[PDB]
Amino acid sequence: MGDEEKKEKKKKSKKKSEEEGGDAAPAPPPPKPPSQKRRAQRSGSNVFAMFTQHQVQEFKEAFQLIDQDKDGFISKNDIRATFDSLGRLCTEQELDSMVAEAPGPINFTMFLTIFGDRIAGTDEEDVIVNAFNLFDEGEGKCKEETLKRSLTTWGEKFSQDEVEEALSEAPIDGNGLIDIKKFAQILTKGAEEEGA
Amino acid sequence: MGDEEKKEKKKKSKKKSEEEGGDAAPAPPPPKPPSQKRRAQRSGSNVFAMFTQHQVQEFKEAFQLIDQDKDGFISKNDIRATFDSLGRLCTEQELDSMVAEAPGPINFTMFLTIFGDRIAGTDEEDVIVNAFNLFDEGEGKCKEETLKRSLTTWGEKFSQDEVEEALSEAPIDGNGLIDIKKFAQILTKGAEEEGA
Amino acid sequence: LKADLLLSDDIYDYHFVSQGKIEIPGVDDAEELRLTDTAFDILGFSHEYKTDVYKITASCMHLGEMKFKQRPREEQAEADGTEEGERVAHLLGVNAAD
Repeated sequence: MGDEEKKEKKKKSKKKSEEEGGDAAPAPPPPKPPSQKRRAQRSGSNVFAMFTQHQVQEFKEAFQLIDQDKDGFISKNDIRATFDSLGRLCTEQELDSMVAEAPGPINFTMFLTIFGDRIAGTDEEDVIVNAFNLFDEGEGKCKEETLKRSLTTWGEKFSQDEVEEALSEAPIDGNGLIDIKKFAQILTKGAEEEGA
Repeated sequence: MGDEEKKEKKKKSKKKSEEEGGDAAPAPPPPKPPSQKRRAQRSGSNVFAMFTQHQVQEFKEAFQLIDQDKDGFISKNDIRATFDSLGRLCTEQELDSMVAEAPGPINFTMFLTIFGDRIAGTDEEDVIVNAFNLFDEGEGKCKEETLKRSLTTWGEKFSQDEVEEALSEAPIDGNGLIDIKKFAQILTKGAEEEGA
Repeated sequence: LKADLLLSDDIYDYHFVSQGKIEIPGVDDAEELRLTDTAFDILGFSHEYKTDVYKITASCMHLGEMKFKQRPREEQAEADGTEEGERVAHLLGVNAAD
């Protein structure tokens, strides 16, 4: 008595992180008088566009397609056949390193969780998109010359090659850039075939 | 025949108050078979469709911190371990009614019938708010001292321990008790700490 | 008998939990009937007639079979795992629905 909770929960851990990769450590709250454990909450969540809507989901639904032979557990071969369905393939050693970014069995448990934490790298849509928006003087179009003056000089200084490569693909409406559109050419819903 | 449907709806049944009286005494409860779905149906409800497009992203966005069966499940054992870290005390008197809305095989389809039951609950809004909301004649708030009168008078004469704790806890916005918010704080919109 | 006379056995049951199965201190449900079947034998009741009496008796039982506790949609009580009070009306010779 004062027991039938604490006994029963030892099942929980078996489908999830506690075998599969216990970096994310839990803490069991209750001492024998149970009304005390109410100081154990997970307080606080949302930062900004954390799981970027156009990116995150349309992947998990596609688990049935990565999972080839239908067991939940992706081998390097379940990958190997499916990249052969997309278009362009990467080699084994390339995919083997990727697999080794995870601790072992890339299954529904492992796959989702590794996806879960990785949010850092790219910048959010509004942030990139606001960069020449905040720069125009009263709303017209920003001169490709000042873009070409700043990149090469006023900050980190990119190379002759790096710059004019990234320059070329530019909707240059008459000496100015169509800023939001080239910002879309930097980031939007588009490019495939790169993982996973 | 019907036995079978209610084998199914024995796991999925479970849902809603026969062992209501956990801490407080055993009351004359609700009860049993396939007929009696229709005045288990009371007020407090709202029903949505199966496909979400990206309305409920939040389960794929939050899942990470919370899991049990990462295929896509929670089972009878989980409540006894994660809820510890999400809110209220669980006692042995109230176990199955603390777990009440959920002690069945909650697949996505029956995750919809935890969601619809956030909008049903234990006599939500329609009852829980309006209960005091219908006291006054206009934009009211419940007239505190007359509320103290009825708590000592009306039928089941209460005790002092309740009242004093209630008084230090009373959200008296200026000369009468704001019951509508002392109730509707558990939703409205605009914060992000506990509950879950 | 439990098969012919259609009886399931749920324990506490259905939709929302609670009790019983009111147990009886120190008197056994099995034996006392055999004491009385021998009593009927002494009065004179032949074998089929003892069953036909025990039949109308069980017919009053199934009219209820109000186990374990009371119902929501009515008001009423029904019987679990279905079979129900149809079972009364097979044992009479009248229609179940009425």
